[PDB]
Amino acid sequence: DRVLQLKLGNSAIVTQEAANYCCAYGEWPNYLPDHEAVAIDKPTQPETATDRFYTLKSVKWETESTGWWWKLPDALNNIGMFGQNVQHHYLYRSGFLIHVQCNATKFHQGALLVVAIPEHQRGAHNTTTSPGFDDIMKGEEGGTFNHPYVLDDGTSLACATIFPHQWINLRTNNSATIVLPWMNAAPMDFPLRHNQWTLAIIPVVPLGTRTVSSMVPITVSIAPMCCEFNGLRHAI
Amino acid sequence: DRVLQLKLGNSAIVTQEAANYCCAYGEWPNYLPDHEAVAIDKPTQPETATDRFYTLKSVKWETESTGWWWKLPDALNNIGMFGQNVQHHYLYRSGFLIHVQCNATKFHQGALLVVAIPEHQRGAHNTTTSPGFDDIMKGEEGGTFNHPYVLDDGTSLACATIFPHQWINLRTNNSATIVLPWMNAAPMDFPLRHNQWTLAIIPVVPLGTRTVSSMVPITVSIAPMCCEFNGLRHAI
Amino acid sequence: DRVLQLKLGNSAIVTQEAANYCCAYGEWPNYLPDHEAVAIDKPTQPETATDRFYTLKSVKWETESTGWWWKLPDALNNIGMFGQNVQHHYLYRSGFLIHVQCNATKFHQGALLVVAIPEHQRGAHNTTTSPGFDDIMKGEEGGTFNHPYVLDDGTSLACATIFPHQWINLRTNNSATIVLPWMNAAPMDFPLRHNQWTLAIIPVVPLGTRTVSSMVPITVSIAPMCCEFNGLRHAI
Amino acid sequence: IESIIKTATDTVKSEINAELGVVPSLNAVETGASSNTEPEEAIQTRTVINQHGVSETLVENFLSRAALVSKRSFEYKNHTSSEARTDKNFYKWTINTKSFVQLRRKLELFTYLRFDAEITILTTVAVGSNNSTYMGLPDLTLQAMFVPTGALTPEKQDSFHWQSGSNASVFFKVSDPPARMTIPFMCINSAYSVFYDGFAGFEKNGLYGINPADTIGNLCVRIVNEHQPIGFTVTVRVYMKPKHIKAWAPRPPRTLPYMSIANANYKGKERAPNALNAIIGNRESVKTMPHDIV
Amino acid sequence: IESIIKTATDTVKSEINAELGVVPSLNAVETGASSNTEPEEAIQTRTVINQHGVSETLVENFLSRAALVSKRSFEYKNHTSSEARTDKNFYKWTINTKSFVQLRRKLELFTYLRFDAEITILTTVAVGSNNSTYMGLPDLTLQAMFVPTGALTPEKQDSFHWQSGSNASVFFKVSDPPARMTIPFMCINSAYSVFYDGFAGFEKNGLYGINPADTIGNLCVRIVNEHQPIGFTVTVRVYMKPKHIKAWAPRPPRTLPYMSIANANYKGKERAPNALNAIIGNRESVKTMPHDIV
Amino acid sequence: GVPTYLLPGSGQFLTTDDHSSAPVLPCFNPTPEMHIPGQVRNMLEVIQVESMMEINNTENAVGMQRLKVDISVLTDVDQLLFNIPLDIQLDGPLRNTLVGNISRYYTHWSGSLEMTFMFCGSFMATGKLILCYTPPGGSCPTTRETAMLGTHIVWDFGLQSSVTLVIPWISGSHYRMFNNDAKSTNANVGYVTCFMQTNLIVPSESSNTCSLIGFVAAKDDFSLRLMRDSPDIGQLEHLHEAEAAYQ
Amino acid sequence: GVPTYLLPGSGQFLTTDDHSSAPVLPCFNPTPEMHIPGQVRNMLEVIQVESMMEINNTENAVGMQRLKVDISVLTDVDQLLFNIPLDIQLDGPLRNTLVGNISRYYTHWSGSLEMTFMFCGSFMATGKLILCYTPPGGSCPTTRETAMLGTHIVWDFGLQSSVTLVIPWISGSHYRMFNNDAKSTNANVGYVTCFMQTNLIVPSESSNTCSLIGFVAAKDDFSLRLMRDSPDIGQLEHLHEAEAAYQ
Amino acid sequence: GVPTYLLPGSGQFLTTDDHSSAPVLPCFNPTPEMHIPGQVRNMLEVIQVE
Amino acid sequence: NQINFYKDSYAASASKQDFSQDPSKFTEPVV
Amino acid sequence: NQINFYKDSYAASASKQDFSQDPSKFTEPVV
Repeated sequence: DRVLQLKLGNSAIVTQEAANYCCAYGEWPNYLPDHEAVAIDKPTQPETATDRFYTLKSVKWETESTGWWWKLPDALNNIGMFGQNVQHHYLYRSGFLIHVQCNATKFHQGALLVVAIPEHQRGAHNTTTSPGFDDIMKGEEGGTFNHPYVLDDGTSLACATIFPHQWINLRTNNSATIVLPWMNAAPMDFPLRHNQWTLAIIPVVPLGTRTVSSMVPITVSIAPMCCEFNGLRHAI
Repeated sequence: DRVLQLKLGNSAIVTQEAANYCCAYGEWPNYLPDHEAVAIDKPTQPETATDRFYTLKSVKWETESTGWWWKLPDALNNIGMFGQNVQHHYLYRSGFLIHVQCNATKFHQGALLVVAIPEHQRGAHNTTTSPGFDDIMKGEEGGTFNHPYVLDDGTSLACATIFPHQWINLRTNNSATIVLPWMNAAPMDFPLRHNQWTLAIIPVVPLGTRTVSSMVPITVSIAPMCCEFNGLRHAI
Repeated sequence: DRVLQLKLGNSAIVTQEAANYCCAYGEWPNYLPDHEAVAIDKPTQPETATDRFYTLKSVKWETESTGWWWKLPDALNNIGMFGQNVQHHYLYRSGFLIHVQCNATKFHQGALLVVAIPEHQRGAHNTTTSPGFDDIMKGEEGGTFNHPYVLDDGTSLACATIFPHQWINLRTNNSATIVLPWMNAAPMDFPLRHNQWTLAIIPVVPLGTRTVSSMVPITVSIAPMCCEFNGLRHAI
Repeated sequence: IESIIKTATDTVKSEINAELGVVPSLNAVETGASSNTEPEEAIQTRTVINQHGVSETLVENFLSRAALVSKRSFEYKNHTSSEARTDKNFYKWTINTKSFVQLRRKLELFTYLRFDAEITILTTVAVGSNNSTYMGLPDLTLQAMFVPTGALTPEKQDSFHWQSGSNASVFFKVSDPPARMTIPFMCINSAYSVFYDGFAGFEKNGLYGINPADTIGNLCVRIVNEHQPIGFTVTVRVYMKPKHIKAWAPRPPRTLPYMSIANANYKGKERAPNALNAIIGNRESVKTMPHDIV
Repeated sequence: IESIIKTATDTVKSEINAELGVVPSLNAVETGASSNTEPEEAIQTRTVINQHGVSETLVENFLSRAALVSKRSFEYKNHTSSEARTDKNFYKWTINTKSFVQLRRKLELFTYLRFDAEITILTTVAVGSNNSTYMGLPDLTLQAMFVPTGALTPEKQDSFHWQSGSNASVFFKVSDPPARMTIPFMCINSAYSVFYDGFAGFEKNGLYGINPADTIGNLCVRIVNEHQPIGFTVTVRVYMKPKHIKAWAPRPPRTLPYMSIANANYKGKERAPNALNAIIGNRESVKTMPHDIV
Repeated sequence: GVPTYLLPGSGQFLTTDDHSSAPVLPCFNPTPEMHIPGQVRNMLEVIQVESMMEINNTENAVGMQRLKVDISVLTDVDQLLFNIPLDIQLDGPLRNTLVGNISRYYTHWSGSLEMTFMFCGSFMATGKLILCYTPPGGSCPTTRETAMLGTHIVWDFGLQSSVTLVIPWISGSHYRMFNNDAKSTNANVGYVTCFMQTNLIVPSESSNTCSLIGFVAAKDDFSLRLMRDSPDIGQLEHLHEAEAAYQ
Repeated sequence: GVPTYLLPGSGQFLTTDDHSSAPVLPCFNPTPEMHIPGQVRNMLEVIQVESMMEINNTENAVGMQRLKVDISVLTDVDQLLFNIPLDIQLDGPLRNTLVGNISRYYTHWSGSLEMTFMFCGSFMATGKLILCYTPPGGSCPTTRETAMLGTHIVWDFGLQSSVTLVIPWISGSHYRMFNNDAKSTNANVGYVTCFMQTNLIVPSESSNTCSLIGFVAAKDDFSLRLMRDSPDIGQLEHLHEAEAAYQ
Repeated sequence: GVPTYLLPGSGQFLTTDDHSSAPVLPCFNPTPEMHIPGQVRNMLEVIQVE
Repeated sequence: NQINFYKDSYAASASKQDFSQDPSKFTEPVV
Repeated sequence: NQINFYKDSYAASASKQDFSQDPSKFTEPVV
């Protein structure tokens, strides 16, 4: 459909069968203004070093695949210059550029709701205990959905399109683009211990085809836009 | 007395011994204005197809005849193009043109209060049960009054002239004319399950004469003025 | 190819692989002008009640399917508010909006000449007798072509593109649109006993494919544009 | 038309008006009500300036009287121990205009009524007859929650539907002024159809006269305080004052006694007045004067 | 953008819009929500001026309903004599938005919420079941002290932390109007994150979802009066009305029943509706209509 | 402001009080007004409309026969056709009207009472009716010569077939009370006594027992004060579907 | 000023009242606003956003299969693909949406309901769907010719792969009630019945059981009054960490 | 004025409330201010000192 | 004379000032 | 219609007057 080019830093993503992007809540990502700032130390602003489209590990799409999610910044907490600035700084303020490539043939049937959840306080099924570090901070590989139908937090996937969302309905869309600004009540927060966003690829229509069932990867490439880093400390 | 001609659509009623009409509450019937409308779909406005004076079945007038009533739109719910638009639409807004012809000789004594009751929530004598479909929606033939003296709802016939009313006092009036606009708190309502009007022919003075007792018909002809139909569905 | 939206009344048809429409003989449908009119009674003009895209019964397309035809107004003589106005009026003047949806896959081969014949005086093979009611007025279901190669009237299908015509060549056309105005020597005529138009779906190239042979429906949706109804009588 | 009259209209001086060809008192009832006024005929009136009251008999002032709509006396004890149908320290009342015949007849003079309901809840505590000793009247905080019609109503005193996060509730003490609140004009139509010649649902088995649009809601009234060892008959009297009245299509007043809340079913008294065959108490004859001065 | 609309928007008159090359109803859900309006396609609308209500469904008016956040029924007796864990004529309540599912679900429609909490405390006295006799409801003065989160909370009724020299406390009687106070928007961030995808401390053993910034505080509610010889179940109901609402990033409503105050853990009912595998109550088929008109 | 002392009428629940009270939905916009026909903003709009008087008021008259009075061909002149007591606030033929039932929601009333009689006989039924409202102070006139001294009107049927006897407002006080006694000076109103004037003549093939429907309305000089509960309705017991609107 | 009488609605705790109450910190300056994205000042901003309808609604459909409807290659024309009840305030496929769950915080609702269906099949999967919202008053149409008389739209999949059937606002009243009865005139809304138009044609190497995701949003003509507690959530028992937020 | 309804927060004793209360001496003039050194009008004056 | 201090117009005092009346709707509904 | 007599702006009435709304943040978050 719409050919889209996203070029930041040394990285560039071209897509030929994408829709219009999902610039979240009508606002571009931006650096912290002076009236908005809290930390009095000067932000790092690495720009092109950390604007790179960090391509994560692609997850395989099958018929029984419930869903996947990568928490931001936890997905990029260890990857590249953004990850190094995450360990080296206690405060950050970065928006994200979500690009999800799901390359499939024209005979492939499937629809991935790519939904960016602000503060996905996830739930745990049949237990009142809060999810631990091993159930929340899965990092670069990213957690699989135990119950994506309820968005794994007691809410509904059926109402998840109020969130910044795209679809990879494989009829006329192979790639999705959601442009998130900074999303927090604080201007800046700890990247190692608070996920301001998460990206959830949920196959609301699973992979169904009657040709040779090939491996369809869901590749997540996140470019941290307008990334700012405050409180230069040691590598946490 | 007053010669009156009512011409709508293909239908025309001439009367030579009528009074002035009873344009109800000082307002002509009108189509729904734009500031007044609720349904966003375009109304049908059949006009001359459904402005026709639908002549109902005449009821016989005798000495012991308590009274008759036809609920609007229930009397015309199945008759003609208005009836077809009633089954084919979920919403309507039509005023009515009541013309009641009671042709009697100059030696005939009788007075029919033709009274148009807005929302005749009828009563049932000696039972607390609400009247069913077979006691309310009698349709084209129209229900006979069980107790017209109390207007069959616990109210009084004696105060029924606050309603849009005419008389067929057979001294100098043979035909009655009551021009009703749309009468509902809603701008539009379901014609099959709500009677916005009813017309009640009540012989407050019964038929009394000392000549040859001929059959005196009470003929009700209702012309739906400014009829509007919204929500085109199947024939309910 | 061309995305087309046709919205009339409560009905709307969207098509994504259609061509430009076939507004017949360069004229939009129109209501009867005052200098053009014959009947002195006021027309009904139901507009949005009878502008609805009346979707007919879809006919199955096979390899041996000769062709189908629906006579206008005979196809819509009993369907919806247009059908009710057809029985309730002796005179009508309505143009039509033909939309024929033949949804087929991109690997399906076939070409339907959708040809609107004005006064298809049909023939009967090997008999000099005129076709009766059971050979002409088939109504909503619509007659199948005995000999579509000669257009079932002694003429030729090969010259039928002088008529208002479209094609559903299934390469790059899945839906056809022919916009017919009123087509009669009279300004108005009896809808029950004269077919001013007919629509003929003729598979000049039949359904041929080497994939799984699925049921391909030919769905005819006719929206009576600028429909006018004169001579309000009983339901004939 | 265009009459913004604030008092009763004054009459003008009338002389002998014996004019041929015109007669005011000769009218047609077969048109409507007659226009023959006092100085026109039948009396030789004098010019009296009429300064009489009109604001009291305004339809606003006619219907802005706080009359009773829900007098419910429910017991306040361990209802959870052994009760079956009775009101377990709480009652859900379907807010109807028809429970008490005074205000029912007052609003049933009109077909349509746009008003906001100033609901004032006056709740009284009495000691139940089982205890047979006073021991003081407790100060009871009560919650009246306006639930929409057909929505989820509580089933217990502590039913966890009393949080009132979205439902509007009023908390009020018995040792306090009565709870004054204003339920809005919340009908989906532009007036409350006090009479309904129709059925609620599209099925034929619906109830006649119960339009859920004109059903105001459900006042669920409970004791917020937990149970006392002494049972108390809490008589909660909801009086509804209809305010900002706009009235339409005036009707005959209800003459026969009301039988049911739901419908307008009728059965008069066993003899006149207000009987089915005779609304007025009968005289001896047409020529007989009751309470004639002797 | 730049819409300061105060009512529902009116529709314009729509004619036959069969135009080739453009189609409004054909949209892309893979971009966002569709912009195909009513007069654009699929209906031939009429010009109806829409004067419908918008102020009631304002997010302010949506969330400015005083719903229950802390219903605690604590006994009022000699707790110092022999009690172990129960509330010794006082309770420290961690002020959470999550105790009652109505207002919890209402505030959990939004990720971020800047509001001042109009805390209204309605306290009711009932006689406990051990006494089994009324003997009057006493007028009890109660102190509700807002302690910051993590600060020193009292341990007794007379704990000498009730002086409230710096902590803000409200003294209120049960024979009085309920205690209306406004807790400020006191979060260290610019909104209350109603959901928190993170942990409180920099250690890995922190609790998930408990940001102490969005924890409002601790309402320590006590009886200022010393103990009576009769024990009384004091049911204190703190209703929080969120006011000056500014809301951010709207969310799916919570469909499954809540299990815990701390987290958003989920377990649906044993059958639909609101079940884990089926949020909606199941129909017979795709082609089967429930509550179809017959 | 801050110094506020409670009045003796503070904390009470007056029924007729007009103070503004609290909303329950803090931002409820009601549905906008449509022009429903017949907007009623005062009771006088309902008051001046005619409504049938129960003139017959007799035990043999059942229902329909009560709202009309059967006037017959009399063989002799100067008989009382009927006499109507004009107690619009007390039980009588004027009670079951718009003006009677609505004025019984008030204790004090004032204004002229129009009373329109429509002759519901045949066209060929001819006769003159003399309708005489007598001011209070004496007995009801059973003879015409005692009746025509009051407010009398003579009515030939003709083509118009209806007359309006306007009962004037002659009283010592500005208003008339209800007071539950029809003998009182401030409660008795007068007597509308209708008599034959020149007898009712019908043909032999028309009905001899002709019928007359009378109505009382008022004019714009009517007025009502001291609103009270009407005694027309009455609740001795909680009706059906009450305690089923609670369950 | 000094003479003050208490109203009947004085001393009560209304839930929806808006009177200003006392501060607890007498000089608390809150932290200043930052521009958090997506400022929500009205529910209509959330209302007009699409949200998946639970169209399948069937016991074999577990979770993910409920939010889509499996439309298959039918061997014959004029079958009902699915029919959706439009009770946005009652339990149904429109309940688990933004518009349904948020409108269940209200009793009265109004406005057009947009319903966008996205064809989540293959690119080579072709077919026309006819989606017909039927106004209330009759039964749900199980046949297409009874369905196309209502608000019907014909949708070819094509490149856009989604359609918007805008359900118009045709009702007698200005608003529709909740009222807990789906049969009522002021509560029944209509039926969105989707049918095959020209059948769904897929290749043999594409999946025959194609899938469709439907959504309901509204337009800016939507409106909500009479706020109530939503029945979607419910507390029968005090949850975990309650009585541990007190200890 | 005369129509006054009590708020839910009426009759309570808030600690941080700022409403003006009654004097006890009806004409008490306090001793006038002298310039005592170090007038402290905010806590930040004490805060920024080491 | 109005002490409407609440933010809703429906919460105001009972407006007993609508002195405009048209009896010709119900008395003379002719011509 | 506001009886905010206290010295804090957060103590005022519930400001149900923020009629400005932007649905294009959430409906049309594109281009």
